[PDB]
Amino acid sequence: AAYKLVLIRHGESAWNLENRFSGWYDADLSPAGHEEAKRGGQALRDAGYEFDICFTSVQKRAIRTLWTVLDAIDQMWLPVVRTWRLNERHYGGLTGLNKAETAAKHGEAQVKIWRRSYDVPPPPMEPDHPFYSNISKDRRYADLTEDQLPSCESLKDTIARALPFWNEEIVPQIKEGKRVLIAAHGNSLRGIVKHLEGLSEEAIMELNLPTGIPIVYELDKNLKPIKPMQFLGDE
Amino acid sequence: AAYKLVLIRHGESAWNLENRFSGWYDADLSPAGHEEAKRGGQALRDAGYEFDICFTSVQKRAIRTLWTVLDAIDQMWLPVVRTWRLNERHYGGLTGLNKAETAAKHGEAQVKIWRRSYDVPPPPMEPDHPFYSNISKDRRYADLTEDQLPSCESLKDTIARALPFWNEEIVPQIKEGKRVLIAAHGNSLRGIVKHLEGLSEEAIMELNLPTGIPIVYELDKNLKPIKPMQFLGDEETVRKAM
Ligand SMILES: [Cl-]
Repeated sequence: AAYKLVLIRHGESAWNLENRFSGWYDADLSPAGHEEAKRGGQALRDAGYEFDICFTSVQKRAIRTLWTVLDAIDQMWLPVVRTWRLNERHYGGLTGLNKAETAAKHGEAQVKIWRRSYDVPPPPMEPDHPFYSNISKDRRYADLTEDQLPSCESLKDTIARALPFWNEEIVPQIKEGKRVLIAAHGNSLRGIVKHLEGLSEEAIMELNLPTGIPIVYELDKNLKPIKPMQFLGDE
Repeated sequence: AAYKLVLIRHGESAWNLENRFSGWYDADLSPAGHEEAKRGGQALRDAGYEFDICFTSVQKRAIRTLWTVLDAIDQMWLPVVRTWRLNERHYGGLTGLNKAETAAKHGEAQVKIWRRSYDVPPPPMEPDHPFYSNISKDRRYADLTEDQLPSCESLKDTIARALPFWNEEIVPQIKEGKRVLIAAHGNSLRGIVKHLEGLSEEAIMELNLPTGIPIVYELDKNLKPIKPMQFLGDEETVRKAM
């Protein structure tokens, strides 16, 4: 095909193990997630993948997964661009909560909406929340305007802020023939998947992308996939 | 105190104990150089340093030093800019050789001239050299013009291609009040120290920049240092640097 694009969701995080909604909280990789990232990088190495530029979020689970992949493929010299627009969805006031206890307190129907719905946001992260200053006052977001800084996001919201970056910064690299690697998060990667494949809201709601596994797209000149996404790794 | 600038030479590389000229060969950190970078990162975390943008070379020994520092200070999210203009000197045909070997091949006379001189380059790395294709045809230098791509560099040549990047790319960030960290190499950092401190050619060649130790400058509004460089670390590290 004209273009090759590779996506990778971060390896397993420390809050993935604690069973807590992370969102914008900056959880690090677990030791297993570090091994998953090292596996995905080895798979790309074995397949002889070359990139020209990498994009990632401002969240260390994604950045570290990128790093681990670039060390595995011996391409640590590549230019890397970070943007909050590739962040995980902002889980709002759910951030830090245990997911089982949240289902216990709110019931299955409400937590299913928050987790799996396309356009219902979680409750806002207000100033009394224990991660308010940790996240909303983090200086990595100093340059967002008041309207850009979310207190919560639905999946639709997350896509609405990820796609302008895809269109303004990523697509021009792809049309140059530069080979792009994007290391990010399930929900921001889903914006790109949905957009590349023209998926409906119901179909994007059903797709889950595994942590730490390279996803390869072969795109034609209109940046439309010429075949289904392929995962890289052993059997 | 208009501005705070932090420079760090890469932690000790795998070739240092072999006294071998790595140059543009992409050697990694040694175990000890990774510990140096970790200690520098912990020294910066404990002094509470915050940065807004980082610059580094295209060589892994410097990039890994930066990643280790940023992990330690929990600032992995900062923007990082890599450039070949902050690379180590290109040692030309001397790349890959140790000092004994450079003398056997080139003779003591030329070897001492290349070692002592600010502006006599080493011999070029020609198509028969073991590292020719490895460096010259590495994709990371593919954007350089035929004239930009060095085959060998004196220290003057290295300073000549690093200072434009300092003047064009880094100075403007410092004047916008961005707190800069530069993780690079002894010889490219020499360009910056020479320039900041107005040092002579002889003084910049004698100046040791230790591996892996954060070097803090406080600059006035003209980017001139208000005091000597500060080596940042614990007593043992500072005592070895001093
Ligand atoms: Cl980076």
